[PDB]
Amino acid sequence: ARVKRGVVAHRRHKKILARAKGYYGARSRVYRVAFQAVIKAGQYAYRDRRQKKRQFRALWIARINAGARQNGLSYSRMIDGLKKAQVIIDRRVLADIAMHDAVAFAALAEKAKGALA
Amino acid sequence: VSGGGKKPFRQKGTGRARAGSIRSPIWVGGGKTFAARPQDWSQKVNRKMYRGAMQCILAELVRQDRLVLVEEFAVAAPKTKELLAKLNDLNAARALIVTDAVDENLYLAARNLPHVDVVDATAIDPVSLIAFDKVVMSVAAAKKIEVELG
RNA sequence: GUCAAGUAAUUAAGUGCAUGUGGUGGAUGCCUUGGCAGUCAGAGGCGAUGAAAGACGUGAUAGCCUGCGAAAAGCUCCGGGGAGGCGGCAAAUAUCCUUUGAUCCGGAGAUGUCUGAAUGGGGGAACCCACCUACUUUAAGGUAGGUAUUGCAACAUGAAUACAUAGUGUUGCAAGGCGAACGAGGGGAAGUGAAACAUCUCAGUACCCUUAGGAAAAGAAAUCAAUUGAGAUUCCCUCAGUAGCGGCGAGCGAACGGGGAUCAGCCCAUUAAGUUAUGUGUGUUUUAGUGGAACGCUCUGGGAAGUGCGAACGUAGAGGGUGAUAUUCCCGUACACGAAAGGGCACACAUAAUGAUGACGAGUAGGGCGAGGCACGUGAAACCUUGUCUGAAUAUGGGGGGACCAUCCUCCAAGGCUAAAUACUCCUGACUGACCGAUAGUGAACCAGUACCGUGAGGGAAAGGCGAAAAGAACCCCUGUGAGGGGAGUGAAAUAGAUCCUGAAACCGCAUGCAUACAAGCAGUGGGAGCACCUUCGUGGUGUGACUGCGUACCUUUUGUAUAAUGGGUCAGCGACUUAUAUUCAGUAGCGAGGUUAACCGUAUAGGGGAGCCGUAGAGAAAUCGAGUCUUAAUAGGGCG
RNA sequence: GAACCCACUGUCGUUGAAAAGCCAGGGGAUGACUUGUGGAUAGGGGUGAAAGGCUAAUCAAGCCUGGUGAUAGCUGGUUCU
RNA sequence: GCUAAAACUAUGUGCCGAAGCUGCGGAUGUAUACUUUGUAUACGUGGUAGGGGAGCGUUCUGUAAGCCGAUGAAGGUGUGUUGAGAAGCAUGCUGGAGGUAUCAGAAGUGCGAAUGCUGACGUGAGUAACGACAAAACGGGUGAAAAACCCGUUCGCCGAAAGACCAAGGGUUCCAGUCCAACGUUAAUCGGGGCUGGGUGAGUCGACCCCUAAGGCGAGGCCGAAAGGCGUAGUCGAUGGGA
RNA sequence: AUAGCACUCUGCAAACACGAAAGUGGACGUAUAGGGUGUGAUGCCUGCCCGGUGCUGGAAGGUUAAUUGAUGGGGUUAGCG
RNA sequence: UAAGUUCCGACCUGCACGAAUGGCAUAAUGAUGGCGGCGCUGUCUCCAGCAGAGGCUCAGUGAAAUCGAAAUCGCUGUGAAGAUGCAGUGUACCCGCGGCUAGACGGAAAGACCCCGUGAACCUUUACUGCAGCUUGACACUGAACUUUGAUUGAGGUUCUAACUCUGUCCCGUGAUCCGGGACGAGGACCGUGUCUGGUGGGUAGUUUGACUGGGGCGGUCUCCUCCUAAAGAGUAA
RNA sequence: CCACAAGUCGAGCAGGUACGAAAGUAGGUCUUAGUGAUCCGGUGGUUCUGUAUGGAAGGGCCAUCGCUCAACGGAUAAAAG
RNA sequence: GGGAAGCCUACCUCAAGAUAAGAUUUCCCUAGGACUUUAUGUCCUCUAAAGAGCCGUUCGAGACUAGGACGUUGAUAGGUU
Ligand SMILES: NCCC[C@H](N)CC(=O)NCCC[C@H](N)CC(=O)NCCC[C@H](N)CC(=O)N[C@@H]1[C@H](O)[C@@H](OC(N)=O)[C@@H](CO)O[C@H]1NC1=N[C@@H]2C(=O)NC[C@@H](O)[C@H]2N1
Repeated sequence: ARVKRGVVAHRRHKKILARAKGYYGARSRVYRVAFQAVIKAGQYAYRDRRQKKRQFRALWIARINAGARQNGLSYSRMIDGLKKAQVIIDRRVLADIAMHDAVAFAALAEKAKGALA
Repeated sequence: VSGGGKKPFRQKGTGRARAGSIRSPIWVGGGKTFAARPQDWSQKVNRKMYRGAMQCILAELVRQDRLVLVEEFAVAAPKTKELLAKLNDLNAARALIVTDAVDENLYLAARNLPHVDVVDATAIDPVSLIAFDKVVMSVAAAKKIEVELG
């Protein structure tokens, strides 16, 4: 029962090379190089699925800081005021409002100042 | 493998990977790493286990109605068509026939029929009891099988 | 309108990615006039009447292969067969042959150059040189035969030396050489293991030498056993990894008894069984061959054996081929017949020979010394063989029963022959494979032990596939009457067009879209604008990716590697925990205080075969006891149960 | 001091024209001389005006084929989820 | 970059900050109850050497005279889709004859590394080099094409060899016609290249022959487990003697 | 390496070397010859040591091999008990 | 010599000259070692010009070792401890050609030095254990006569021929320096060979020749008892 | 106490004994070092075994002897550079 | 306030790829249709300037390049005088 490896080996190599599409030079042509590139891409993606949440929260915080400073507060004081006022709107929605609706963000800042008073 | 007696090149200094024979199993055209030899594939079967399996097979055939008992089964001439007509009227066109003794005319008539075989009562085997669609057994053969107790 | 400040668009020498279309290369799939391993039945040799292996020649055209030998792809006779043929690569042409019987197949004859045991002498194999006799020619020849050595026999001849002998010659007979494995005999290692090494192991193995047969060797008790029993030799299962041997290490390793296979005894001087030749008779088998059943329509298609419908044969539904998958198209298959002539085997008779220079076993048994073989390494070492020195009794006698003695039991050495069961495969025929399918399987599917390498012994490759059929591309055009291509034509298909099925990857082009010439690093990843095409018009698809956070390959080896520590230029194909036996444990199945057969027989996975093995009792070194036993004066105590 | 036989110095060459050379100089050159042809000595052996030199570009034990798939407490490698 | 700090000491309010904790969705292991389950609760799920458990694919055997297939199999190449994964399924193009469910059974069953083996092809790079520094120039001819071939006129080099012979060794390379793919370190009309046809004439040259050296073999013979060693009579053996 | 020097062995079937043996070289030679060892033209020369190892010649006391086999001690049993 | 670790001559506390493993000299000789001088010069101060052959450009042919993949800068620091690739920072538009060798711990050869493996080979010897060779005695081949002497036996001496030796002469096979047979001559129970046995035996052969260890070697150590190190149970290393 | 092989302490029972009037004490010495496995053999005993049987040889069991095996868990009977 | 061969200038050469790409003088180009993607928009037709280069003769410039001079309205090179 002699077994020839050609068909299955070719399928596996072709699948790896297909996942390596778009890479530079030997990384999209040569199996030994392409296989390392795919694994490292997977490792990077696993790490960056965690990094993405941090980066987007940092962006929301920066935009909220800009809005609060336009309304006469700092970010930390505005967050403290909202907590004391019991408002539980999260930073993603707060930054969306800060970017797209200035009047509503002004109202939120006024509520935060009123609670801080 | 033919040849391969001498060391292909010296151990050190050439820059090659070290080699001891051109018939190494690593090399193309070399020996097979674990060369096969003729093997015996027979297994031991306990006498009681074989008899029990045969009894189970016969009982299951009776339960599934694939065993057909007939008082007598014989043909008057070594003609295929006569046996074919007999099997057709028995509604056993694909069958293993079991007889107390195999008549020469029956053997000759059954030789060329596909899906039909004829055997003696002392020559049944578990594979043939299962492979054929039906088993047509004469009463004398059934009693001999009973005496043999499966 | 001018100036100023600010800020878009616009380039690609080249490059990246994606897609399309190619080139190179020959993977993959499918295939096979080639290999691998067996079963059954035969056969087991060829050679001085010149072998194995070769050289040279032989054809209308003749290079190689095959055949053959100056009578040269062949001659004669007999038999078979009945429409074609002049061997293959390898077409084509010419001469031809053939129903007055060709080619072809089988049997028997004829011819059969040179070398090679080579044998008239010599020699660097395929060459050089001869002698004698008979016949024939007239010129410097031709035809036929003889001329090696050794051994044996007969005859003749014949020294020192008188008889003789040695020696010499002639005639007749025989031998030599080659080739697979198995047999018998003469010599005989080391690597390795002992975790070193010398005893020991490896192992009487590898190798060298001599020499048979279809088998060989052995064989009919101076043998075992130990209720006085068995009854020649050989092979298998068990006894049993037991008893023993062993720097008591590593290891080596029986026998008795039991179960099977096969069975057989006969002789020593008027001389047996048996064996071998020859001749005759009978039987069987083998080497050519003959006949041999039964299918149509329809659809798809280049082509039907495939679809649909309905028939026929089957003692034939094995297999192969035919334009795709056929019981009924072809060759065959079951079955029924068949031999001028020759060969093999069996049986019977007849004649030779042989058995058979041998008539009961003396330089023998036994002993001292040194070695070898026995599972047994000097050991308490019996028994067998003998290099050396010795040396009986001879049936009122002698050998053995593992130091030795006595008693008992058993056998008769110093003379022979003998089938079967057993071992093997260079070969012949038939059949088979959970064996390979061109990097596999033989080194070799193909002009392979070739090409090539070496002074030589020796080593040793690569290389399969057009198409069903050559129908292998007439003719036109470019070009050098080249190569190559574009048309035309053939074909189902020509991107099947000649190193031609399929046509992967590395690697190399061309075309289109986007990005890219102020910006520093494992080349990605998470975000993300713009552009091009598509569109179900979007919260959509495809390609690209300005700008931006993070981010020093993989394997191995290490306390620890981005490491400037190892390995990899890349792709494709191959490449490493197997097989047999024994043993222990787990799972599962049968049977259960029982379970199970081995060899072997067996128209054979069945059914027989109970010898043997494991379990059912332990204690003790052992004799012995035994649910106990050992220790001890102890019934105490204690150890194993 | 030419031929012939050697090989003391230097540059070049070192993937060479060459697996030991070219060029410029150098030594012997009637002798213990150089050389052709054909022979003898064979591996623990041969041969050596002696360097462990030479014995077919191989020498503190030639080459080939066998024991043989020697052994390696060492290094490397060991394939899908 | 920072000086009544963005430094140091003390005190206080907030906030940022991890794969820790919480929220939402999903998978899996163990236990406890449901007195079948595949439903709830609780507690777990980083891992080298290792140990245990469960699977995917590949070749072959039976199931299979079955099922799929020229209305197009395997293989190749794209696209879409499914699962936790090894992987599966469908389909466009190419291809042109095989493939094979399910459940069992056997293994030449999975490659990136071993300075692994075989073939193909890259980088270096159109880079080094084109083999004695005796040396070339022009006119005409042929030819598709002339620095290299032919003819002619000049120039230069060797001349104790770079000329003329023999032996050894090689084996057709010799001569003529014809061709230029490969070979020739460039081109080539040329060639020691391909193809076709010719060519070697002996009493006196050489070999053969007669003769012997070193040495080889060796009837008998002597010696040795065998193979074999040596050697007498002889017989070969030129590098020497013989018209 | 060498001419020269010295020591030593060898009476011929020489010592010595090759070989398993037969046989062969030494040598168709014969101590003015042949082998081994050291020194190294020539000039002048070459001192002391025999305790050690070796070699040569003595000696017949001690020790010691095979071989030979005197004695002593056991095993077995006719018999006596 | 301006300046002399070399050279020449001399001195003698010669680490550690010395007489055939020769001592001290010695004419001639040596591609032999050391030192000095004349002449001469690109050896040099210090290089310049020129000739030929490459280099460079064009046309034709067309290699090599290497190579995980590359979008392949400097500095300071960090870090498997000497960074193109990490951190901070500086500089820098894209691509050739002629040169160059500071780095890529550049290429080349699984370091030859060092250590390790219960590895190898060859050589040496008063390492161990065998064997060849040489040698001793006993028995055998091996016999006959006289004699003398030692503590029944042993030993010795002198003759002889008939076993045996002759690489001595003659004859024959025989055309023959082998061999065989015959006849002599000289030897002779010696020599020599077989079995056993003591001695000798690097001629030859197989092997052995420890470990710990701030590398290895040298030195020290290797088993047992007591105290401390030993951190108030036991145990605990150099 | 301890990987194993080993090592250490021990009340109490039986027999025989010594010293004490007796209750009693004594299985070496105030304790902890003064040591060597296995194999192979020697010696004294023994109601074991005994290759046909009776014996015997040999073996077993109990007691005891022979290692500076000191590289002291000791690779060989036997080894330097 | 003074105060050094030291620092910045000053002297020589290079220098706007100084992407912050600077400044000054002078010179050149001013035409019509169609359409939809109404825009430095896409196809037509007509125009080809100032200059730069190819090529040639060359150099006190040069590996190739680059740089300088000249090309008949001419002394750029060779020749001639
Ligand atoms: N629009 C464009 C048009 C352009 C215009 N036209 C001009 C143009 O430009 N034209 C180009 C021309 C193309 C090309 N140049 C022509 C060419 O090449 N001819 C080659 C001619 C010679 C050829 N070498 C011969 C050859 O090889 N024989 C083979 C050979 O012996 C052998 O094969 C192997 N294995 O070795 C054998 C295998 O058994 O088979 C043989 N052969 C067989 N055949 C047979 C068959 O089929 N059955 C039966 C049996 O007879 C078979 N054997």
